[PDB]
Amino acid sequence: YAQKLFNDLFEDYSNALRPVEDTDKVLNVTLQITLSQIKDMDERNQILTAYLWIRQIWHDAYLTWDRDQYDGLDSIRIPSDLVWRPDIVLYNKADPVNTNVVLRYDGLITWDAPAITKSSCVVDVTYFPFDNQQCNLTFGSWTYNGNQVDIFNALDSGDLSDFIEDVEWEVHGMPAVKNVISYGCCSEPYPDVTFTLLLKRRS
Amino acid sequence: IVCHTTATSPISAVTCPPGENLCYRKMWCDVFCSSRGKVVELGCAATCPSKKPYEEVTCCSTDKCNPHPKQRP
Ligand SMILES: *[C@@H]1O[C@H](CO)[C@@H](O)[C@H](O)[C@H]1NC(C)=O
Ligand SMILES: *[C@@H]1O[C@H](CO)[C@@H](O)[C@H](O)[C@H]1NC(C)=O
Repeated sequence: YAQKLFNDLFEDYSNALRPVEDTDKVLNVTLQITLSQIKDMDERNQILTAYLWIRQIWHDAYLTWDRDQYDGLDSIRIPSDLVWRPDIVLYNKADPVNTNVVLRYDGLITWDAPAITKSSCVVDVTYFPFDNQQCNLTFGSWTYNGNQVDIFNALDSGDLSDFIEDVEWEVHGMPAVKNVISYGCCSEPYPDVTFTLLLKRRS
Repeated sequence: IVCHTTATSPISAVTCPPGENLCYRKMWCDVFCSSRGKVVELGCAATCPSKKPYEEVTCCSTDKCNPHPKQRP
């Protein structure tokens, strides 16, 4: 069974050090959100509350096994707190429920996970329709520069597809943009993607 | 003029546009400030940007002259 694959990959590994062969090469990560719902467009504090799923994909050079000789098992699901994760958080926050990861034979990891976010929104209205509201969602790592971890969007839109058409608020766009943030503390820039949500409403 | 611009990853040197003769430095605050000090925007400008209530803004007219707190000019 796969428990002798899981025998494990985990005596010579614990989530602390980045699973690259040696330190000063880079571990990239693919990131995309799947917007599910606008829980509340708090107009009068300009806070957007939203339910989301967060896709993060990356390679762990230490969690590889040859499949043929483990009775050909392609991949296992395992605890996120048990594998190295890019501690990728919400930069844009204003004010979340643990799951598991699909690790592949080639050391590829796929973590979807759900989120609630209170993020700030801004109005400046024309680009009419009557009322557009811009709500940016900026994600980036909590502990790692682009020289330890670079982070890419899966595509230059935030996935609506399984978006769930709210009755007063209308997603017109959700483009993504990739920036670096400098930060006077030090030490290389901090990569960050920004899903930018633009809504209006029927009257 | 040749200024450092932070639009670039990694940080590096650019020759500013025509008419934008000054190099500048902008620093406001995230609230990552405590954790990773101060956010820095380096670039070019035609006139030194007047700006904000809370800054560590700096102009210069020399080549070289707006480096991040990285090292020295
Ligand atoms: C990081 O991503 C780039 C493409 O975006 C890729 O060419 C590079 O090889 C990746 N890093 C490493 C260490 O392979
Ligand atoms: C949202 O992000 C985009 C790029 O990340 C930027 O053009 C825009 O100014 C941002 N909006 C706000 C309100 O910060």
